[PDB]
Formats: sequence, structure tokens, C-alpha cells
Amino acid sequence: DWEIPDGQITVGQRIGSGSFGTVYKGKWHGDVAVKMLNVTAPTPQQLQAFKNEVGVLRKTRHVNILLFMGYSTKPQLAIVTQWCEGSSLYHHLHASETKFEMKKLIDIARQTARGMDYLHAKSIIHRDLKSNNIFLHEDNTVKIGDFGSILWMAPEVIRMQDSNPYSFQSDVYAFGIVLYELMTGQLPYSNINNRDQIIEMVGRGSLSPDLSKVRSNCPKRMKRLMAECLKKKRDERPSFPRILAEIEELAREL
Ligand SMILES: CC(C)(C)c1nc(-c2cccc(NS(=O)(=O)c3c(F)cccc3F)c2F)c(-c2ccnc(N)n2)s1
Repeated sequence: DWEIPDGQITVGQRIGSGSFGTVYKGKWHGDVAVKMLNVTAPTPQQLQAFKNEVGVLRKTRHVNILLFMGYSTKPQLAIVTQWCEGSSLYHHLHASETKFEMKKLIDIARQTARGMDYLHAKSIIHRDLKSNNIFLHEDNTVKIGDFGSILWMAPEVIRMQDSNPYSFQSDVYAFGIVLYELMTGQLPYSNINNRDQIIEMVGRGSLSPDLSKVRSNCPKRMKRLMAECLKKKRDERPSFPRILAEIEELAREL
């Protein structure tokens, strides 16, 4: 059992917020992040729903997945994880503009594939993967977390006509854009000027990333892999086991 007794966790400074929760730097046996939920006086239906989430995070032990550490119910509902020192991949690519060589790009890609392969092997779907949620701890280890971001949405998710739009396949499409970014240094749809046009065309099936924009030294295997992850028909995208293996072969050739 992972319930952290009351008065042990010190809560510091507000970092920000994502899909759910508000995130803080904290302390508990060293550094932790503290994701507050803001539920005051949980009903049995909110309490069990909290433990359902806890029970999905607890199911993950992997080096490339953000490390679930504990939870509080008093004084707030809250989740404690490992603290990533450094900043995110989004930040490294379109803020710092950090000059990674291809060795490092593909390494990052490989470590993210490992995490997603793990997530999928344990039947867990991310639902909001993006470079913003790929944390480079110590500028070396990818930590995936965070289970206004339509550039990573697959067509079937932007449509939302299906009963179950989120899937492994939509997780795989999202990874394809993380690859676009990695290999172009750029967010996709550079020159389309209004998100409503990007939504429409992706959803109607008439707009995917222009892969002629990839950097000169981009591998040919990686070109092919991106193309296959970014396919419009759901069922024609590769599973992560194969994504991982093509990048692991790629990493060696390099
Ligand atoms: C800016 C933004 C996107 C709001 C952030 N969220 C978290 C954060 C903080 C805590 C948990 C989760 N992820 S989670 O809540 O989805 C989760 C768990 F709570 C447990 C295990 C895996 C996991 F992904 C986070 F994304 C961040 C975070 C996490 C660890 N270290 C640092 N420096 N930041 S940054």
C-alpha cells in the first residue's frame, strides 16, 4: 500500500498544470513532484475513482516512465512522483533550440519507444503524448508522463465520431509527430495559419506532415517509420514492438 501518512510531504512551489491536476515541486525523502487534484471532502465515488487512477499508475515500473511514488488522501487528494531535474523535449527543440546531433535524436526516439512499448504491453494508453510530456531527466533519460495540442491528435480523435477514438493506434500517431519534431526541429504545419483549418483538413483526411522538410542527415529508415506511424487509416499503423525494433536497428547502423 502506497498511502503516504499525513504531515510527511512538504509542498513547495507551483510549476503548472496539464491534462489533469496542478503540479508542485515538493519534498519527501529528497525531491518529488506533487500533483494536487483539488478535491475537497471526497465522496466515495470520487475516492474510488481516485484509487482507480492510482491503481493504473501503480501498474508501471519502467525507467522511461515517470516514477509513481505514493499518494495522500489527507489533507488533499494528491499523487507523489519522482522529480525530473531539467526540462522537456518540447522546450529543448523550440525554446532552447539545443544542438543535439542525430545520435542523441534517435536515442531520445528510442527511449520514448521503449516507454510506449511498456505502456502498451501493460494495456495502458497515454491519450495525450506529445514532446511537452517527454521529460529529459538530467538531459539523458526520457521520462514520459502527463496522462491546446491538436498537432499530435490523429484524424479519428479530431473527428470523435467513433465510440472509442483513443487507442494504441492514436498513441502511435502521436509518436509519429514527436518523430517529425525530432527530425525537422519544427512543429508540423509550419505554414498553415489557423488551428480550425488544421483541425478540418486532418479530420477530413487531406493533411499530414510534409516529410520533405526533414533535416539532410535524417536516416532513410526513419523517413519510412514516420510515414507509417502517420497513416490516416488507424489499422495501417505499426504497433510499438515493431516501432521499437526498427529504431533499435537504426540506432546500431548509426
Ligand atoms: C508542466 C506539466 C505538464 C503540468 C508537468 N507535469 C508534471 C507531472 C507531475 C506529476 C505527475 C505527472 N504525471 S501523471 O500524473 O500522469 C503520472 C503519475 F502521477 C504517476 C506516474 C506516472 C505519471 F505519468 C506529471 F506529468 C511535471 C513534472 C514531473 C516530474 N518532474 C518534473 N520536473 N515535472 S511538469
